[PDB]
Amino acid sequence: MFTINAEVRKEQGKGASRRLRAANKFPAIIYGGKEAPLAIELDHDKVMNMQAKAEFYSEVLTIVVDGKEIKVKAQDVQRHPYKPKLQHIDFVRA
Amino acid sequence: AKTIKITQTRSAIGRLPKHKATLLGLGLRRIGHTVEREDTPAIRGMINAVSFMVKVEE
Amino acid sequence: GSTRNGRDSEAKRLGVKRFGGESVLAGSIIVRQRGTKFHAGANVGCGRDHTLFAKADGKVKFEVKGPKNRKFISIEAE
Amino acid sequence: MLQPKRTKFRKMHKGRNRGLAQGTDVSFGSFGLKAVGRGRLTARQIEAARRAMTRAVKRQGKIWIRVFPDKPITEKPLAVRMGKGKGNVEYWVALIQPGKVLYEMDGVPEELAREAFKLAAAKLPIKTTFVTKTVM
RNA sequence: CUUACCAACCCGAUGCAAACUGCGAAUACCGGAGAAUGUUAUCACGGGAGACACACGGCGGGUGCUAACGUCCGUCGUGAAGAGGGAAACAACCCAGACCGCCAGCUAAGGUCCCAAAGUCAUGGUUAAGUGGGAAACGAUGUGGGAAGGCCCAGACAGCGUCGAGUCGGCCUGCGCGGAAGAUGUAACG
RNA sequence: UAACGGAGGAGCACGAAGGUUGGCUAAUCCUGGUCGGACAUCAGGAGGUUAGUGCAAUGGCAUAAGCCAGCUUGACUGCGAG
RNA sequence: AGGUACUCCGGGGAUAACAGGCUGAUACCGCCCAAGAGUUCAUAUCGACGGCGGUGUUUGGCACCUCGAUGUCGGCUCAUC
RNA sequence: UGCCUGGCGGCCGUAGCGCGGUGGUCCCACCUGACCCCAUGCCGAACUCAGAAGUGAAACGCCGUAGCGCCGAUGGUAGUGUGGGGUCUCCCCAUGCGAGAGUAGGGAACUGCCAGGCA
Ligand SMILES: [K+]
Ligand SMILES: [K+]
Ligand SMILES: [K+]
Ligand SMILES: [K+]
Ligand SMILES: [K+]
Ligand SMILES: [K+]
Ligand SMILES: [K+]
Ligand SMILES: [K+]
Ligand SMILES: [K+]
Ligand SMILES: [K+]
Ligand SMILES: [K+]
Ligand SMILES: [K+]
Ligand SMILES: [K+]
Ligand SMILES: [Mg+2]
Ligand SMILES: [Mg+2]
Ligand SMILES: [Mg+2]
Ligand SMILES: [Mg+2]
Ligand SMILES: [Mg+2]
Ligand SMILES: [Mg+2]
Ligand SMILES: [Mg+2]
Ligand SMILES: [Mg+2]
Ligand SMILES: [Mg+2]
Ligand SMILES: [Mg+2]
Ligand SMILES: [Mg+2]
Ligand SMILES: [Mg+2]
Ligand SMILES: [Mg+2]
Ligand SMILES: [Mg+2]
Ligand SMILES: [Mg+2]
Ligand SMILES: [Mg+2]
Ligand SMILES: [Mg+2]
Ligand SMILES: [Mg+2]
Ligand SMILES: [Mg+2]
Ligand SMILES: [Mg+2]
Ligand SMILES: [Mg+2]
Ligand SMILES: [Mg+2]
Ligand SMILES: [Mg+2]
Ligand SMILES: [Mg+2]
Ligand SMILES: [Mg+2]
Ligand SMILES: [Mg+2]
Ligand SMILES: [Mg+2]
Ligand SMILES: [Mg+2]
Ligand SMILES: [Mg+2]
Ligand SMILES: [Mg+2]
Ligand SMILES: [Mg+2]
Ligand SMILES: [Mg+2]
Ligand SMILES: [Mg+2]
Ligand SMILES: [Mg+2]
Ligand SMILES: [Mg+2]
Ligand SMILES: [Mg+2]
Ligand SMILES: [Mg+2]
Repeated sequence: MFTINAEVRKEQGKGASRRLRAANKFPAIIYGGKEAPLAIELDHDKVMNMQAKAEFYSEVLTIVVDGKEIKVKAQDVQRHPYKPKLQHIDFVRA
Repeated sequence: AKTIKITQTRSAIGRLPKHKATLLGLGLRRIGHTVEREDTPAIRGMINAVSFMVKVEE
Repeated sequence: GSTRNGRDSEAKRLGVKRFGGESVLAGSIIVRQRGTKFHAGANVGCGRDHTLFAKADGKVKFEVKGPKNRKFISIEAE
Repeated sequence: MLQPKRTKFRKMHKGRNRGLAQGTDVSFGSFGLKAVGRGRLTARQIEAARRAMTRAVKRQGKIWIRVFPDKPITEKPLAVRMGKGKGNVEYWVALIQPGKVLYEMDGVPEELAREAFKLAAAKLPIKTTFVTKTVM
């Protein structure tokens, strides 16, 4: 039931990622299977509320990116060192 | 072949020695001085090193 | 009071004298070292203090070889 | 008062304290007291906060200290001039960077852990925040 | 037999190190090649020296109290030996290198209400403290913004079953408030 | 690359502890074994240099630079590209 | 190898003693948390273990001003903030 | 040409351990003797010599198998050269370089020369 809307990233690296997080988004990566990895951006507030539910880390999620639906599992999460924020998430294709 | 125009926009007083040497290699002598150089990767690298104090007219 | 320290020895100016690709004459010292951090390869000798020196004229070449992944210095005839 | 039982060397360079912390997750209990600021924690401070924590939960549950004061600090005595060698070791500190989990608690309700950690934070020279275990 | 017990080893989990390293940059340095630019800026030899009390500022550090307009190194800048403009005044900060003349023009840092040259400029917000124009832990229905949550016409919250529309307290965040006592005279925006 | 900065050493030893040829491989523990014990010598196993290096520390060392033996005086004289 | 308070010359504020300055470890004065004392009761009054500041008043650190001279402790007189 | 084996190399853990299986015509190994060449600070254990009855048990080779070692992205993070900024013990912005660890995953080596056996 967990659905996440995302956009493909058009810029990567340190500067682009810090600009994302200064605009209330954050980067993430989808990998696994045989498809190439896909680098995406998520809205920080929406995902930070969802991941507070323990089932976020156990269920199969759906990431809607450019209309297409992708089934994934949360694999890794980088949290801010001391703020209640998210820096990055790894999603493995399910 | 193709050339570009480069103008010095800030002073060279107190810059790093490498930066002064780069302004010398471009032929720039004073604030507002404009030179015309061939457009090569070596020239572009010199502009990149002192890009904070020069401006390019393509 | 006073200190029980305050001693040191003179610096020995060890290290690499000729880097990879440099053209050298026979006899040229390539590296000064304590023990064989670098080992002698082709056309290179190892002195009594483990100095590596060129035995022929040519270009310095560093490489990792052998079962222990050891670093060797050789001279490529030019 | 924590302090290494023995050390290779008696005295240590002042050094600096840049960067973010390693060890930013509640790893042993369910609740933690996390550093938000940067600084030094003396062994006396670590112990004053431990005592306040422990008395608040009536010695129930379990408490972990995630930091250890392994850096010796020297001082020159009063009325002594500059020079004549490094001063004498006077106390021990732990270097704290933002994000460092300092204490952890388990076996008590969250409301009581919050109150116990509040009394402890009042003994510490660095700003802190209450954290809970996360599943990932 | 039992442990208030202590427990090494090993296994799993968590940190720390100038004198730890199964990893490992950026830069810097050595060498080669190529263009453009630079009054040979490079090297050698010879004639003449001065100098061997340095200072502050940035960055990386030892020492000291991550005290000193302190002290000791590394490296860059300026002063020294450098005027002009800015920082009220202020070698060492910011801008910038004065061959001479001009009652011409454009800019830099920094500025444009009056002292005092130039916007009492335009548009959208915030502050009510003269905050701006001195300071901490910590304290607080100050006020702006944001994302959630609880309860609620099946009548909430406050007041006293009544009453009829919102209410409650967390989180994050902008600006402000208290914390804040000194000596000739306002005297901590020149 | 400095400080009355932080830590340790030297003012020798060796005609073999030098040369060379041939050979060899450590610590520690476990088990069994006369006196014999925590620890002697023996046997097997685990281990893999955690040993060793004439003397500090660092860099080295298995092709050992570590251990053993035979023969020896190159611990030679004059020179020396670089 | 020593002494010089019987002393002397050339120099230095390149370098100490006084006072100023910078600093504020120390000192002094505030504050925060609240273990407890206070019959009960943390906060009438004290406030342990620890935390944060202010002053420039102590003991000090430094060696920037003065060594071609800026006279000392105390008393007296007169003060001023 | 294919299979198997021996020797000398390249390469230096994707190549090493462990576990399980498997091979003797040849080759290899153990093996059989030793007055001898030679050997044991004792011992034909080892070295050495003379051999070929036995066995693939050990060792070795080959095959299998992720319990390990090992290799390992993408993305993010740390650091950092230059220029600029702040609330300046520490950071932020523009630009360039960009780890380590960890994750997905990979993975039971590959190969040259000569020689012998077999088909
Ligand atoms: K400096
Ligand atoms: K100058
Ligand atoms: K004001
Ligand atoms: K010998
Ligand atoms: K010998
Ligand atoms: K005399
Ligand atoms: K006398
Ligand atoms: K103070
Ligand atoms: K002060
Ligand atoms: K106060
Ligand atoms: K004087
Ligand atoms: K008075
Ligand atoms: K393998
Ligand atoms: Mg950057
Ligand atoms: Mg040395
Ligand atoms: Mg450092
Ligand atoms: Mg070059
Ligand atoms: Mg001198
Ligand atoms: Mg000098
Ligand atoms: Mg100097
Ligand atoms: Mg500094
Ligand atoms: Mg310093
Ligand atoms: Mg100074
Ligand atoms: Mg300073
Ligand atoms: Mg002078
Ligand atoms: Mg000037
Ligand atoms: Mg001026
Ligand atoms: Mg002026
Ligand atoms: Mg104009
Ligand atoms: Mg005007
Ligand atoms: Mg004000
Ligand atoms: Mg305030
Ligand atoms: Mg007054
Ligand atoms: Mg120097
Ligand atoms: Mg020097
Ligand atoms: Mg030998
Ligand atoms: Mg020997
Ligand atoms: Mg007398
Ligand atoms: Mg005199
Ligand atoms: Mg004085
Ligand atoms: Mg004083
Ligand atoms: Mg002076
Ligand atoms: Mg000085
Ligand atoms: Mg004076
Ligand atoms: Mg005078
Ligand atoms: Mg006078
Ligand atoms: Mg035999
Ligand atoms: Mg077998
Ligand atoms: Mg990596
Ligand atoms: Mg295998």
